[PDB]
Amino acid sequence: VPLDGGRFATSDLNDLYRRVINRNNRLKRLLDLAAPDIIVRNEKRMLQEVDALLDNGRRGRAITGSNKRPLKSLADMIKGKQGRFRQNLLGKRVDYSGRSVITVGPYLRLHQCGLPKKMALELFKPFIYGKLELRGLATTIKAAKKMVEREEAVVWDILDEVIREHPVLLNRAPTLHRLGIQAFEPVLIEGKAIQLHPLVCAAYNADFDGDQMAVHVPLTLEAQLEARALMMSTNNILSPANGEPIIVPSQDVVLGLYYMTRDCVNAKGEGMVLTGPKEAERLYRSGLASLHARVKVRITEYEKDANGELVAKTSLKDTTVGRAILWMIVPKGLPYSIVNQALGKKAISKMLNTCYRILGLKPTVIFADQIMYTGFAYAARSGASVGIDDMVIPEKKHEIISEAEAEVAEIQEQFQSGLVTAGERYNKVIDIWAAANDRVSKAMMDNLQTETVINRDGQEEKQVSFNSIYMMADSGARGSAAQIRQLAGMRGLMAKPDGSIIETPITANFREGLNVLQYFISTHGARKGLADTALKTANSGYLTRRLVDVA
Amino acid sequence: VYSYTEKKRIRKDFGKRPQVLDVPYLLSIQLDSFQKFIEQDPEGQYGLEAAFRSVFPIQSYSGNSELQYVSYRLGEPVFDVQECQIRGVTYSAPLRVKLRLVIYEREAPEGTVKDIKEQEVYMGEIPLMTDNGTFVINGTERVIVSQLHRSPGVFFDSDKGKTHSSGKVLYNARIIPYRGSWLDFEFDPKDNLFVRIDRRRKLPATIILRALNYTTEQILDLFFEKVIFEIRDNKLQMELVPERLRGETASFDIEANGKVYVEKGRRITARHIRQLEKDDVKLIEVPVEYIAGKVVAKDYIDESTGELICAANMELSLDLLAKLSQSGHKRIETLFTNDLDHGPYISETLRVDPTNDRLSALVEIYRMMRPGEPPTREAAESLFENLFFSEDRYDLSAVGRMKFNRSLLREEIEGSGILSKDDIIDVMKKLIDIRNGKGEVDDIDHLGNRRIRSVGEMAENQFRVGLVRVERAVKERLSLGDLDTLMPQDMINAKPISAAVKEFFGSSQLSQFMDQNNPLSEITHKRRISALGPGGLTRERAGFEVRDVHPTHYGRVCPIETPEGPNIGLINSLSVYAQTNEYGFLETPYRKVTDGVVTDEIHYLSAIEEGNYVIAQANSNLDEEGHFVEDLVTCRSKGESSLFSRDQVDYMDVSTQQVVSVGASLIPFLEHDDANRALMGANMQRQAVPTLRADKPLVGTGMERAVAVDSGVTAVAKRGGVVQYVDASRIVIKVNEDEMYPGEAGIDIYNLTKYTRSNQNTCINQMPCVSLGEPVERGDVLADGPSTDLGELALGQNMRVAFMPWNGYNFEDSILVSERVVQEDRFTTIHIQELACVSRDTKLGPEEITADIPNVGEAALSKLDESGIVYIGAEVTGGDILVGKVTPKGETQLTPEEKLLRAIFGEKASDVKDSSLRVPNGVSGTVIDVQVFTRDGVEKDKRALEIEEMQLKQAKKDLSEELQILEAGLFSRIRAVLVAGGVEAEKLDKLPRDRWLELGLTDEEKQNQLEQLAEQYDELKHEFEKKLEAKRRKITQGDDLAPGVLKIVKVYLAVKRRIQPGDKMAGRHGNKGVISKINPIEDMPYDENGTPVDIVLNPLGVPSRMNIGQILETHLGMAAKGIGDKINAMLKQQQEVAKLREFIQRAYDLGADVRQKVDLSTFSDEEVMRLAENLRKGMPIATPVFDGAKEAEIKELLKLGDLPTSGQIRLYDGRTGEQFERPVTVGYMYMLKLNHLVDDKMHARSTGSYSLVTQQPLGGKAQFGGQRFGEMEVWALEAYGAAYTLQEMLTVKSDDVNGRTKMYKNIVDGNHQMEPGMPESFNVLLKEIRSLGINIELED
Amino acid sequence: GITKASLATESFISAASFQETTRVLTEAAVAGKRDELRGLKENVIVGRLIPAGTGYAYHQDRMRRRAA
Ligand SMILES: [Mg+2]
Repeated sequence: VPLDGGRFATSDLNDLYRRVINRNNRLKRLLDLAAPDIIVRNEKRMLQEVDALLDNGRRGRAITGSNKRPLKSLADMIKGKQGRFRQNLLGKRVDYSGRSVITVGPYLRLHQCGLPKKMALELFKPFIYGKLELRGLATTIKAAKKMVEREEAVVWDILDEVIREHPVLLNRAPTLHRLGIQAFEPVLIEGKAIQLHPLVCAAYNADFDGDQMAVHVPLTLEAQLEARALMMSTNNILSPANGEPIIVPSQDVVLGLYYMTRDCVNAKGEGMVLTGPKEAERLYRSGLASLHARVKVRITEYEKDANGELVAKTSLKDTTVGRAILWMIVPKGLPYSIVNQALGKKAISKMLNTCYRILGLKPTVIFADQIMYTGFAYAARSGASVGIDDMVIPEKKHEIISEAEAEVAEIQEQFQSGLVTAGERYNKVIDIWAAANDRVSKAMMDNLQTETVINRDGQEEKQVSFNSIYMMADSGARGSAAQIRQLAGMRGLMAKPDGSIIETPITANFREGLNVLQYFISTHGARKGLADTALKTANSGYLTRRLVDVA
Repeated sequence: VYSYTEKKRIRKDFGKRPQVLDVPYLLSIQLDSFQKFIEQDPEGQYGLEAAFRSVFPIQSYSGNSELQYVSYRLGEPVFDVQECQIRGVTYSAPLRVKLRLVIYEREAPEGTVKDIKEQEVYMGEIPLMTDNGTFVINGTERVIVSQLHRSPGVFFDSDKGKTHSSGKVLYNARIIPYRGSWLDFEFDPKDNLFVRIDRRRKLPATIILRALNYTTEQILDLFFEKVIFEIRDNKLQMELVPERLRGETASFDIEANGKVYVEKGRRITARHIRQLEKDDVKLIEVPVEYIAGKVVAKDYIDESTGELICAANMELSLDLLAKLSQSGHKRIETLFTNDLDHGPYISETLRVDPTNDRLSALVEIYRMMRPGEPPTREAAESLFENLFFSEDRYDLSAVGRMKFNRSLLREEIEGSGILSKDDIIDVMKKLIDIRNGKGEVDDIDHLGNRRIRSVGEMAENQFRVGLVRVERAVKERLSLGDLDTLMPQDMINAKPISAAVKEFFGSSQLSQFMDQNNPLSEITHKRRISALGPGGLTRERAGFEVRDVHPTHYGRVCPIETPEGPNIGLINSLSVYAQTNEYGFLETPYRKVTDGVVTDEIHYLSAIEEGNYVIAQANSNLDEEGHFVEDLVTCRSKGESSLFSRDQVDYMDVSTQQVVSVGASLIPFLEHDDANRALMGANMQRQAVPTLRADKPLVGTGMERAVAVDSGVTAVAKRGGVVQYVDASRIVIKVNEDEMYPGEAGIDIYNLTKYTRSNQNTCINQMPCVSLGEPVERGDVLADGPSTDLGELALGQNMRVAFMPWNGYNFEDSILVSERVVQEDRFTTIHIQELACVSRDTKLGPEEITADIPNVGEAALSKLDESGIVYIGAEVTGGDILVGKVTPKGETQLTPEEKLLRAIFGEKASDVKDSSLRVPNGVSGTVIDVQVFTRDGVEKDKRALEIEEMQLKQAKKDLSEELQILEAGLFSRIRAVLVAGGVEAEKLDKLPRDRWLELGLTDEEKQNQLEQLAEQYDELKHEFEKKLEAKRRKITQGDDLAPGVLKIVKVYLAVKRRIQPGDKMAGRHGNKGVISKINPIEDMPYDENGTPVDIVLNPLGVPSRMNIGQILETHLGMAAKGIGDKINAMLKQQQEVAKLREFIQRAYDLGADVRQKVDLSTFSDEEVMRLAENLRKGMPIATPVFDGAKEAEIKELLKLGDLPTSGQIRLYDGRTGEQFERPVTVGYMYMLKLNHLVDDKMHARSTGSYSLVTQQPLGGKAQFGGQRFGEMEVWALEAYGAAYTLQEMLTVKSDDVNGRTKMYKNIVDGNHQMEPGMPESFNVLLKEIRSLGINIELED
Repeated sequence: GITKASLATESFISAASFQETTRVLTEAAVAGKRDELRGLKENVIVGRLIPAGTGYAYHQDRMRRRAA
């Protein structure tokens, strides 16, 4: 191929064939001349080194190019991850595609994804050409091309027509399991970023810190019918690994629901009687009564005890205002006890699973959308911040540290007098620091989870707390009881690179801050964890490749 | 006491520990290395002179012909810096070398020569280094990153693993020289000693012992201890050394002098040994069965018959004992072998030794080194005696000699660069010692065994690589032909040296594009330590152990800043105070600790001295006298950290924050975050794009000043004085009298860098900060650059944040942004792009840059002038003409029916084709600058004439102006001088400046300094003339270009990328995020005073990622803006100077026990008002990294304002207008903006181009190409029932070269049919397999 | 083991796609084998309908037409 500016690019096979034809011609000329047998034997060995053309670098060493690199023969054009098989015949590059950053956009229904107008204008170019030519708004196709180049105002309604019931495909780069590619209807966006529904970020394993996704377009009728029947988002709500749903509300919505369904022991308007959940809504938004206050309401729950026929049952349940507000979301066939609790994350996943197994699929998908909407709304209405006063340090911590220091001093004196062994003092120190860490964790949790003390019409009472970090941990909304105690209690005992455990653990928390030595000890564990999470990916991908090629 | 540049925004500080060391000049490693490399060094220690004296003189092969070295000189660069950036060539300098060719006379080898010649030889061009440690190579600015490599010297490394399932340990000593061959020894699982050279096939290590001209007897003499037997006319008795019986159980009763020492059956006790020592026991009779276990030492031949009774290394049997007994060999030599102390590894290796003499060993090593060829006597002898004894092919090193002699415990630090016999002797002895047990293994990750080599050493090595080639060429040429009387130039050659050095600087693994998008980015990319590149390892063969941190990283390498993902722990950066030793080991300071007093003298400590000492901790409280105020200190002695006493301290740490990098030291509250998020924050800090109006850090560390000044972006005054005239382009300083040299006229002129591009297309630009007539001092900032602000680094802007979930729009990590941010235009960044349009020379003819193009109307041609290049300052958009370029077209081979249409209309198609450059789609900006180059022979067009005229007039004007101001200053100084000694006060200004420089005076040095200033004036005008001629010739001369090109037009765009949903914004603690929506003002949550909050983050990101530092930063920022708001409201109505004095002093005296007494009694009602005006946007707060600002100080600072101590204030709601319960944290967080802009990511492709050999679309978005539909996507589609989607996913849409055209016709015809065909790349596979003898075919 | 039983396959394109290609091709060539394109890797490589998902009915129709 002629490069611009009088340069020439060729493959190495031209050089290899040049070599073989040259040596063959030379041998022809030698056989004309009746050369000495040493000469013709040397020439035949040179002609044998055919071997380079077929598979260079197998026998002996590989002849190299002008850049002194082993050039590529035919077997290197077939084999390898750069050969035809893995790189060009199994995975191709495709027309009608594009990519961008992703953003949240919670106003979507879950069967539709946001998409910028410019990406729609680029991907659906020939559909637009055909539609414009059919409507008689451009005489030819050339005029249609120049019309969409000028972005004249009638092209957008044509784009809206051809975008109507036309699915697209969304995909993120580590496509581990079959939920990696899903279909979506588009809704056009006056931006530049793909808006993707928040409930499926768990399935995509996508977080919005700059992750990118690629769009694909199905062209033919069979492909669009496949995208609507199989790969549509509302048809993949259960994991193929196990029957648990994959549309679990993830972190914010579950916090909102957890805050919505609890019970302060004495809030505004406790002990009144409500005549239906609509009255609970009115009593809340007018502000006359709190979101959580124990209130006797009347509700009606429908049960399908008959042969697939709902049967009404109405009574006087004893619940809170927030729960009775949430009850206007649940469809007909579910018993009331599904929303009569604190509504954590396992609880809401089980609620969705029960709705799926009792009602069907359509009410469950509508229930999922309504759940996400109300979760976001009351999470924002909570005002759940996180402040430096929301990390309570238990006041017995330094005393526990002092007593553990006394114990380690005693064991140090015992080994100084030689009464014990080195491994003995090692395990004595390691066990007393383990015991002290456990006791300080107990103290922190018992001072954090339940210290709230409020007074209903009398002396005093203790309840579970609204100390926002405790909500973010107990609700299941992305917080673990093992990632607290690194904010209040001691940070445990870190490990040296050998795999042993340091004798003196880091006894400082992120509220009080570490000093230089403790931080430098803590650095190694983070670096080792980062390296392992970097190098586990290759082994996992290799294992998946082996398994999908054996089955 | 602060300078005038510091009395503007004097930053409030919180550091408790009084630092005692200034932060060193942050680039001194890079600058000092290249300063060593090129410098007139009048001895051959380091530098070019070292390479020359290590490779010159050259002697022909006894041809009496000598080429010898004299000196060298570095020339003036032809093109300076900005010219090299504009044009595109390396900022180099010629290397003129004086060489001498001399030929000796006949039978006078040491006699005098008969002829000399001295010719100044040009040998290539070396690139030079700008004054910020950056090289200019091909128009760009490249940095060479220092390498971390395994040290030259011995290594007694073990194996230490299982590695055989034998459960044994293998001690494999290894020698690495700086230039030469490796020499490895290792034991085998059968504990025999081996050897290998350069990782070849194994050999038993006796071969080199013999090859060192040693026979068996001296080998066993050196490597074992003799045991001597004395035939006392009977019984074969043996003498004794009492130590030899330790840890043994003798089979008999050890008895002598009629005294029982050891019983039979009893072991020889320690007190048995003591009794033997005290009782002076020398010789005993032993049972004859003891000797039968021995191995004989030497050769005891038959003295009578001249025959062998026993050679060396023979186990003995009792009949042979009688045979040596009857031969009268009374003294018998044996060995003291053992199971514990003296292992018989050399003895057993000699048993498996297949050699007998030196020649057998040399033949064996000749075979092992090179297979196939027959052995030869002289070839093998020369090979072995040349391999490890030549100055040529084996340079150990100077540092190699030092470390080798240290690790061998030999005293002398300096010796030969080649290996002698004793060195291998002691290496063998110490390896045997380690296998026995006395001795310790070494390790690789310890930083006492890894050096740091920088651009000086690598450039020196590449230069030596060039020189050996040119020396071999000379030795070829000097041998042949003639004597001659030839001139010492034609045997030398420039290209085989300049080629080597240019291939180093041009494309190594280390010379890369400098990320130039932040002063911090440049600083942390010049101090980078890489373990990759030549002489090191690769990421595909790097074990986890070298990736890990090590206890010897404390203050030599930052442990928390490292690129994550593909290569962690290989690109570790460098600490703040971490210097570099003389040899190249890393070094760090410590304060000297006396008996109990901390002395503020500084001692630098290397990597191996830091173990034997005891090092205190920088967080140790001391009370005014250097005594530790406690009775204990948390020291660190050898890896561990043990609570030592007050007396056993030898060294104290220097400053609290010497454990981190520079990039990670700009994170406030670093001591609170988890190290993962600290890593991500310190890695995202070096990606912030400089915004339009860089604001401040509201909560900064306190070390932004040093980073801003030490990076090269700001312009720092070199001599203090008055500022005389300030443009937006230049700054003129009149210098003070005392700082003025007696010679010249002193004014300074700085020329700022207005709106040029950078390697990442961001707009590096400077603006002045001082005003007219305002004093400056030596070292102040005069011009902030990108991301600087009054000499402080400001990488972003600080905005009001509130942590609350808000209607899903900040779900996972998204960052809701108010419209006030974009309305105030405060995250807007400016980009600058470069567009090139060549004009090549086709075979059909040359293309033109004419304005006339076919098929385009006047809408495109409205913005081109008559020559055809776009105007300066034309608001172009996407897809518009810039450089009208047409190309000739041959025939086009016209076709059916459009032939008939041409017959209908007659509008003939032109023979030219439109191929003009147009603006890439999606961008829009103003054209700021047009550059035109041309080949020398081509006649230039009109626009090139306009540009050359404008450039010439600009250059003449600027040079004339510079001469004008310089002479203005010179004559003002003359006017000041002439007052003294014969004052012409009114007389002087009567006459003009014609003869002021010649007037008489009192005959002092100023009388013969008026003439000095006059000669300065004459030299100034002559220099002006010659420089003007040079500059005019440089402008008007043609520019050399690529072959077969005519002219290049470079057009510069300036986009103004605003902000949009999709951009990535990060905090400082590594909380990234992508903006999801831009709400209006009214919808944002507003607090009780009406002020809308500005960014609504997500709270759930804190307690799982644990970066609790950002919350304390938010609180402290709220306190800072509170004090700024209070002082702004105080300044709103004009109150009083002393009221502001009172409040500012009270704000500067929080809290308890800080440094920085900053009292305002010495400020004089102008600085106070200027300080108050510069403070009104918020009082900046400092926080040194690990010294920190404790929580109670934040509480009382908030209480100084009226803000609540809890840090949380109730926010109302924007839309409903009701109240959020549970009041929410608000405050001022410093927020960045990374350059992962969305519009640089988003792209699509309907039907673009296609690849040539395999009909597939192209790569990513540069050539408008589609996405990679990976193998895993195919698995996913197979998992569903989707079949047709896969079929069109890999046949119609990609490769079926008829199917896609049929698909396009079907789609635009409104009928979504498909027609499969067969994939093209499969057919290519069919041809590739069928190219062999593999007949593969389809059949039915 | 899976990496061993993933190579004793009757199809040879399904073997040559995932392993060292040289040995597979040479053994197939001396064998003179005849792949029938039954699995999924083969029909992906030649780019016709997968005999698993939606294309199962089409492939059943083709087999019904074949040899009948
Ligand atoms: Mg992510």
